[PDB]
Amino acid sequence: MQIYEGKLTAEGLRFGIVASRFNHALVDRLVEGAIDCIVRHGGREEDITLVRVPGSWEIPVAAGELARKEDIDAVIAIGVLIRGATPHFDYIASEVSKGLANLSLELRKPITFGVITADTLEQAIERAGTKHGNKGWEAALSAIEMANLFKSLR
Amino acid sequence: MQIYEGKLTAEGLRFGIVASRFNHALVDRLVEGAIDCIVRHGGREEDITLVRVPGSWEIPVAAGELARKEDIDAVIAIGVLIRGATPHFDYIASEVSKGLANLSLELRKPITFGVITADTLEQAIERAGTKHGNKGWEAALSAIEMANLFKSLR
Amino acid sequence: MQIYEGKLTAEGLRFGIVASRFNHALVDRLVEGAIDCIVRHGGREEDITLVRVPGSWEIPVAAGELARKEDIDAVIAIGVLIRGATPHFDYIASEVSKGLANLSLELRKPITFGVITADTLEQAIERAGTKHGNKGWEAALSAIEMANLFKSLR
Amino acid sequence: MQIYEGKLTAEGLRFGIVASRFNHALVDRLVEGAIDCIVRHGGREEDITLVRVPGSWEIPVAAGELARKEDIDAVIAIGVLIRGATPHFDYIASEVSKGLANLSLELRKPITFGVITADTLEQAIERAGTKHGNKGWEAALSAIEMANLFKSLR
Amino acid sequence: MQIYEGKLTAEGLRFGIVASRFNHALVDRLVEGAIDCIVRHGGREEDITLVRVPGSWEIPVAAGELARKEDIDAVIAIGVLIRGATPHFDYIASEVSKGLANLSLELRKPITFGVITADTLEQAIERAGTKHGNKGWEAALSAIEMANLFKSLR
Amino acid sequence: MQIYEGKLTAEGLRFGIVASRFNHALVDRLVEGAIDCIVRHGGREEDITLVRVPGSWEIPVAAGELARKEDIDAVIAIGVLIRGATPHFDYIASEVSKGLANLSLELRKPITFGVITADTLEQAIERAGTKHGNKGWEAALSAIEMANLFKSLR
Amino acid sequence: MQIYEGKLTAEGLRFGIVASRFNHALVDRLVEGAIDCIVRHGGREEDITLVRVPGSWEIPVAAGELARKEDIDAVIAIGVLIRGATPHFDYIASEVSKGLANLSLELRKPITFGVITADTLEQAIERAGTKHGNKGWEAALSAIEMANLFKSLR
Ligand SMILES: O=c1[nH]c(NC[C@H](O)[C@H](O)[C@H](O)CO)c(CCCCCP(=O)(O)O)c(=O)[nH]1
Ligand SMILES: O=c1[nH]c(NC[C@H](O)[C@H](O)[C@H](O)CO)c(CCCCCP(=O)(O)O)c(=O)[nH]1
Ligand SMILES: O=c1[nH]c(NC[C@H](O)[C@H](O)[C@H](O)CO)c(CCCCCP(=O)(O)O)c(=O)[nH]1
Ligand SMILES: O=c1[nH]c(NC[C@H](O)[C@H](O)[C@H](O)CO)c(CCCCCP(=O)(O)O)c(=O)[nH]1
Ligand SMILES: O=c1[nH]c(NC[C@H](O)[C@H](O)[C@H](O)CO)c(CCCCCP(=O)(O)O)c(=O)[nH]1
Ligand SMILES: O=c1[nH]c(NC[C@H](O)[C@H](O)[C@H](O)CO)c(CCCCCP(=O)(O)O)c(=O)[nH]1
Ligand SMILES: O=c1[nH]c(NC[C@H](O)[C@H](O)[C@H](O)CO)c(CCCCCP(=O)(O)O)c(=O)[nH]1
Repeated sequence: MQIYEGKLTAEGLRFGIVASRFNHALVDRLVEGAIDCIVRHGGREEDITLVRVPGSWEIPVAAGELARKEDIDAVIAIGVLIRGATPHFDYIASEVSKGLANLSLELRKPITFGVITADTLEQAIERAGTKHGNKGWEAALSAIEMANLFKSLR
Repeated sequence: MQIYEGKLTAEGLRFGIVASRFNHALVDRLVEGAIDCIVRHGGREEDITLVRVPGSWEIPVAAGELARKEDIDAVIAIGVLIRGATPHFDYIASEVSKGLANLSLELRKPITFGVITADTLEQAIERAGTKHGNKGWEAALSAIEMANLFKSLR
Repeated sequence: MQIYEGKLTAEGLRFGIVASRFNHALVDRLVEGAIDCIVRHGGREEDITLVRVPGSWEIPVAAGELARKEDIDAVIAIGVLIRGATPHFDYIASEVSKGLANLSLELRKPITFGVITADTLEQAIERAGTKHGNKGWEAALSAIEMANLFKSLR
Repeated sequence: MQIYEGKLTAEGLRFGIVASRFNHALVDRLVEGAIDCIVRHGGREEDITLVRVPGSWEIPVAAGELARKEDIDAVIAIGVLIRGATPHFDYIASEVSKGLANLSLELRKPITFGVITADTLEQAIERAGTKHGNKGWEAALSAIEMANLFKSLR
Repeated sequence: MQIYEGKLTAEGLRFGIVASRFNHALVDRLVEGAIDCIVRHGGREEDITLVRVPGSWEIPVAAGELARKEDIDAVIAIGVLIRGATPHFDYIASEVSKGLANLSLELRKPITFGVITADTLEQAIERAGTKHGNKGWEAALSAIEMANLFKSLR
Repeated sequence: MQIYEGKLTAEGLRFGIVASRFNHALVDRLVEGAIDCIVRHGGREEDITLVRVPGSWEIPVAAGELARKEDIDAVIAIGVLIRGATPHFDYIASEVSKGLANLSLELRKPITFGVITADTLEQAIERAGTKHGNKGWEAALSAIEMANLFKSLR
Repeated sequence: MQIYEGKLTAEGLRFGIVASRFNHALVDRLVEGAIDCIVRHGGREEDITLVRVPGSWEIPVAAGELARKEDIDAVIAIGVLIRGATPHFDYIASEVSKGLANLSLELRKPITFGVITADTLEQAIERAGTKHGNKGWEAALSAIEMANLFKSLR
């Protein structure tokens, strides 16, 4: 059987992070986690490119530019959506996830999902460096694995 | 670390606004907010191109034409959807959001979302220049930031 | 500020109407409304091309052919979906709306939405020339505006 | 006014049917209905190409191959989805309907929807040759009409 | 009609920020927002003077010193009050707001209110960079506008 | 950015404490806390001036005299108000807090708030050296910080 | 400030794993996770020493022997305790945790805790490679970090 997998040492890997500003008190923790995951897995912080955008809505178009860079091995999308009184959350969450996934397939490059899509503030806090971990760390770790995998698969 | 971000001074930026007429008593307030945001951030009103369409349904096709203009730095989509008795709201809201996001990725240009998708009239009024702010102002401000960001990112 | 808008006089405009036969007792009223709107706004009935198809499912593929005609300025999609006992309604309504919107963006031509998506028969009757107006008339009026707009925007 | 429509005599028409095997005790009735509809409307059974696949999930990829045949005038998609305990039904139903609709627009050829998407076994039986008719017959009849229409429209 | 208003570009403006330490985990987010608002609107971080004090109670006396500086164009008061079991919250909230407003009128200089006065922890988190935005950003933006306005009004 | 802050070593600082006698069994604990805080932070007890007055009502007029002393760096107001059966508590609490805050702004000198304003006896005990700490210690610590801050700010 | 931390690359590190057999269907998944974590972080599987014991009760005495090996950098304790009808769970859980912690302090070597202590079977399954992750992976990852840290700290 042929087996392909990615290891988790990030030496020489170069990452793009696209992080929105809406709910920044939480997003900022996700960004801390993603960078820490990269660095302590052997990646250099100098090999990270961070792009900030207003909201989750704007993440895909920026990610599309980062993912097209030949010297970016994977992109990590970071944002925090918390449902309000209207259906607005649904439409933004739907479009951010679809855009990112579509870009990954079109550009044949990993784009990992570190966007929290929570019903409540409490759920968002839980997933941004408290009791349920840090979604930025998770998405960074995934990006490390996928970039490594792609060294032999792509 | 490389860091890219957009500032919020709008000097020299050129914007497209696509605004629907359904629910115009509210849309009109969103349009006032978007223009004011642009102007008081240093953008010239002369550098704004405003396109009117019948409903949110028609916003994407018009935005597609504006976004293709080489001298438009970003497009701001403005509309007001308020749920009625049928599922019709769902299908229009889904298509307007998908079209705009798809156009942004295909044309590699920011298109911001200033379309209210409310369950009730009250929710719509709240978001059109009353207690929950002005969604047109928010989407304009996002467009200013994204246009600036794109000056170095794109 | 540059301002683009469509007027509502239909002189010289040429329209495609795609109308399904499922629920024809109601669709037929929508078709009457769309034609009347066009004619009494100055459009010639001879400049209308009417295409009939079995159900809403089939509307997109036919509209795709009409919208590709160089001598059609806009297409008006007309149909009546009424929810039954199963989720079938959801999947047809989703695909008809997505197809029409996608075609409009791909062909860069207005395609307006005059498809009723009702939960009940009563809701459908209300929107087909009774208490809530005539969705065909509404979609025709939108098509007139968009075709006019596109004379300067496209 | 120019009027295009398809008649229902199937003489000389050639059809592709893609039929899944999941829930075959019902699918098989849909297949009987579709063939009967074609034959008794004047089509030759020899002009029917039947493709079998495992489940509704696999219907689109096979239909995509049939629809690309120059000597197939329309494709009829036949399957039976019945909701179980999980959301799995939703994702398969969503993808089968979207794939078929997308293929029809991309290949500019009619692909009709004879896939039952039922909440219960009873609903499925009702629509597979019992009290609510036969969805295969319905989709075949639609295909006849669309193929005829396309002789002048396409 | 004579019309006076402030624009939102902060070039050359100099701001005083007085920030308390009680509830610092939240205040610190407010401070981040206020600085970011200033900087990305064109203000220089070097033109910001930040004064820290123990609690909201102490904000006025420090703001009084900052507002008296000839080279400070506006002061931004930042703090977080969260109601406890006693009426203590009421008396501190009343005195901080009255002191700041009184100082502004006496010194004829803008002092903006970025003090959260919440009944619950949750409300405070909402307003400190999560779902209800960032009160520091809001008060900074107000200070930019008022300083600009005062260039012609004062 | 210019940053001003006060450290917490109290060497050379001179404090005024104004302490009321109503509820003295609790006030006395607040006074013990304030003195201890000052001394163990390096302040000399000889540099403390303690003024006693009958009730919280009388605290402001005495504090006004202490705050005017050139050799007093900050004043600490200490008292215990516990609500009784009438609104009397409200009027005394309102006037003590307003007087102290007003004096601080008028004399441009820190006056910290160590007056408990409790609804119940239990709440008062909690805040006077039991489970919720010692409000005198808190107000003393604030005074240390403010006096230090004022060495560079004033 | 001096800062010590461990990175997460496991190159050259040597680990002891002590895994009990009670509830092995779950323990076995924890063991898979711990090994995978080690290997894909750069550790060699050959550098892992696995010791099996009957139950969680016996884990400490075996870990005590592994931790005393000069060529073991850290020990990972793996087990699954699920509460039954009696207090027995409490006493075993108390002694396993105390023994491991005591051994770590006495031998001045990291011993990480990958023992599930669940009230229900469901909770145990959740934490053994399903919805709440894999406690073996978590404890392995901790051991990598601690072993690295101890290269400079110990
Ligand atoms: O990342 C985000 N963004 C966001 N809205 C802003 C949006 O992403 C765009 O920036 C904006 O629409 C302009 O394009 C929000 C708010 C979504 C919830 C709206 C609450 P409501 O339904 O009560 O109006 C979020 O939680 N996370
Ligand atoms: O921007 C819009 N548009 C709109 N409908 C018009 C639509 O966008 C098109 O213009 C029309 O369908 C013609 O294409 C509506 C109404 C949607 C709710 C319908 C109520 P109902 O479900 O009770 O029929 C809106 O709220 N905001
Ligand atoms: O325009 C339409 N079409 C339609 N079904 C036919 C469909 O559009 C296709 O023609 C058919 O599937 C063949 O392709 C229907 C019926 C949809 C509701 C089905 C009820 P059920 O869920 O009880 O089975 C409609 O209301 N409006
Ligand atoms: O045509 C189909 N297919 C199908 N599942 C099989 C699927 O289509 C694929 O063949 C399979 O997933 C392999 O690709 C099913 C079962 C769907 C409902 C699943 C029940 P559950 O949610 O209880 O698991 C169906 O009803 N009709
Ligand atoms: O900015 C602040 N300050 C503050 N108290 C400290 C106060 O501002 C002074 O620093 C102190 O009184 C010394 O002067 C608090 C606590 C207020 C609520 C008290 C709870 P309680 O009523 O249960 O005692 C706050 O939330 N935010
Ligand atoms: O510091 C104080 N002072 C005080 N009352 C005395 C007041 O401050 C003056 O000393 C007095 O009014 C004379 O000027 C009180 C009592 C206030 C509550 C009154 C209870 P009642 O409403 O039941 O009459 C206190 O709790 N703490
Ligand atoms: O790792 C373990 N071990 C274990 N019991 C065995 C024990 O660890 C020793 O091996 C045994 O006592 C012999 O020393 C158990 C069972 C504990 C719950 C007992 C159920 P009861 O209270 O219903 O009797 C476990 O869940 N996980």
